[PDB]
Amino acid sequence: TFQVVQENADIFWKFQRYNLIVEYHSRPALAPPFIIISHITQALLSFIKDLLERELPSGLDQKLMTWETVQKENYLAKLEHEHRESSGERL
Amino acid sequence: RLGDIDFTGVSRTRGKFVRVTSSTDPAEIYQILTKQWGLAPPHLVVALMGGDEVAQLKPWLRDTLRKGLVKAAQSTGAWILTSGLRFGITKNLGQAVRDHSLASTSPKVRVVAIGIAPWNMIQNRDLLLSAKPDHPATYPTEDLPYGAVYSLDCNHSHFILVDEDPKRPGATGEMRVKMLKHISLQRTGYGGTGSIEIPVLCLLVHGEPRILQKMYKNIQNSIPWLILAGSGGVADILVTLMDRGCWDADIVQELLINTFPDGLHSTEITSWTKLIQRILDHGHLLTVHDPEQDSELDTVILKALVKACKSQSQEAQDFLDELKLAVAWNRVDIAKSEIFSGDVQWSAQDLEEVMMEALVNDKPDFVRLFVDNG
Amino acid sequence: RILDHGHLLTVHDPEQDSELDTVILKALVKACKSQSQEAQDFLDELKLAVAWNRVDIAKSEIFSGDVQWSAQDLEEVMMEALVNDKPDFVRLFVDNG
Repeated sequence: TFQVVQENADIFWKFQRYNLIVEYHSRPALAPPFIIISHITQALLSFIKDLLERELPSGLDQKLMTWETVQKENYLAKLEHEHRESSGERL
Repeated sequence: RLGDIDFTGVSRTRGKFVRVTSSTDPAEIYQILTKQWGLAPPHLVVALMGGDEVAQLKPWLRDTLRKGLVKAAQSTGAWILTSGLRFGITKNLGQAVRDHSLASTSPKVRVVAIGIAPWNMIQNRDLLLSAKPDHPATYPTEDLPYGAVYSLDCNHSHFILVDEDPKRPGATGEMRVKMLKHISLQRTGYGGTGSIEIPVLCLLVHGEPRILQKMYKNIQNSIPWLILAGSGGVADILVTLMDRGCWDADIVQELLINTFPDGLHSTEITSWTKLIQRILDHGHLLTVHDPEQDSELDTVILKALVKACKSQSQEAQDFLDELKLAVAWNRVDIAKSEIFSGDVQWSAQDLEEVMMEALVNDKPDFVRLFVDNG
Repeated sequence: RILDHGHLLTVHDPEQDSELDTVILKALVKACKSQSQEAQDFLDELKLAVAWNRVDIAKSEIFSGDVQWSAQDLEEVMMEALVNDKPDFVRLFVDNG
């Protein structure tokens, strides 16, 4: 079971690590039992009033979309070229 | 008459322009391009001489041509001289140029699409007539039909708006020819130490018989021409004549009649026949690009340039610019097959500068070739 | 007199070709091409080629230089290729205007 599972376990660990880091993003920086100070501060701020999942300006967003399209075209061209130069296709 | 344009629409972009008359010296416009607008002297100039006809290229051939041109140009800093009007092959070529510019992670090498457009073809010219230096003129982008008036393409970075000459209705063509000739006599670098003569090259895409005089004038100015195999207009005539091997007056007249049934004028037909015969008389300045067969525009460009240079002379120093351009494109096979084939003697002093260029730019194949060649 | 026509005659060699659909499509497109050059005339042969996934035959015969193709002409055939799950013909029509 170890031999068969370890490789999938590593990928599952990375996938879970994403969610754990996302959770740690919004977690207050004060560990319990101190955390009550941060909770009171958050409640007071909510009553009175992210590095991940950011929103970009229109120009930069369009630039990144065009860059993604160019990279996709390059990737597809590379796949097609590797298909043409394959031994079976040449045969 | 200097101003800036702030295109408004799907994509907001800023573009420069300058109004100019057909009697001006092209040296002034080249100087303003190099200095006022900060454009570095190009390492390659590709001028489009078609695509304004009603019939347009198929999307597959259009995409193949734009991809080939952009891929060839992106190695160095190249200029693409087109009529800066949002229509036909020019619109999509400018779109591809801007797409490459946005996705270019290296801004040191820049592909610039210069627009030489007649002032009579501009839609909403009064909108840009303001051209306040402090506040750039606002211009709306509209995809007009064929008609006779077009809108300035937003994807073209710089524009050359030429006024129509009262003498003849060919001011824009004369300006294009003069500008190509003037650019062909410059140096690609800032200083004339490690700089080549700027390679000016023309591309023909479904030409009309009206542009035959301008094409022959360009050929007289000794600048190579590239002909698309499947363009459709005069380009088809030229590729068929190349496939024939020889040209006859009856043959060229028959092909011109078949390809352009609408134009039936005895004087015009005779003039076009003579122009085509004189164009084919050169030949070495003509080269056919078949995207269905080759699809490697850089290779064909290099072959045309080296063919023109070889026809010009046999001296090693003359071949130097073509060899340097081949170095800049990693075309070691083409260089070995054409430049370093028996005819041209090569001394170490001649090859020292090209060795420096190949060594600095990380071209191991050319380093091996030069070490093996003296 | 039969051989005088010729374009309506086509040879099927099962030892060589053994692809009857391809030969049928070739004969029909040959007859249509001999009949006329208009795009609307080629429409039925193009639709039949769509129905048989003969993208190679269509590209080699119908979409080869001679016949002009407008978007309005190709809209119905685009619909037919898109509904019937013919990705090759979708690619061909998108690439052809």
